[PDB]
Amino acid sequence: PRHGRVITPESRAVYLYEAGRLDFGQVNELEGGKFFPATQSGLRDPDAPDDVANGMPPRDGEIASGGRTADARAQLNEPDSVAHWQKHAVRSGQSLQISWSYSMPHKTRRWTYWITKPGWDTQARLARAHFEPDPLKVYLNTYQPYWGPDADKELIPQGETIHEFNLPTRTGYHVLLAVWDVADTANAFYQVIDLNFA
Repeated sequence: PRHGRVITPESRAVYLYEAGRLDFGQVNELEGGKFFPATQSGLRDPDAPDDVANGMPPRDGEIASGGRTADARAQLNEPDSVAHWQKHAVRSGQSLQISWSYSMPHKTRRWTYWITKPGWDTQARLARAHFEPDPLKVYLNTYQPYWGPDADKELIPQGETIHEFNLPTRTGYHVLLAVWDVADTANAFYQVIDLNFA
């Protein structure tokens, strides 16, 4: 089993796990096509030409479950109007440390962090139109090709991945979408994090 999630601040799925509403596998398998916000499969990686081409990224309204809708992971896609997601109290400019944990981590091309626009329709199901077209932060692994002799050390996390950046200027409810792109598969892991800005 190949697993990844954002453990802190607790992702939406982690909070559902703590409430007994998702099991451990489910929280760690929000896996769909990489290269959000693209809406098509078969794209090559813009930085790494030998990387495996993407599968179909999650459609609008299925972003929070990573395109997973056959089981209780579907809960994740409910709008805040209905789910009243638990939201982390945050402030504009605040330094935020993100921690990923894993089981049997994949060879990784990048982690990307996307942020909702000021004025997004906060009561809707999540859609590409809600997110800033430019990522808040990207961490790109440069080692290529993914089958090169030093690939395991250069591309595979050996423990929790810890990222830190400053949140931008916002008020009210916002979503930070954290995405982990796998170099040698079609897929990425999708971890929505719910925020409440002073």
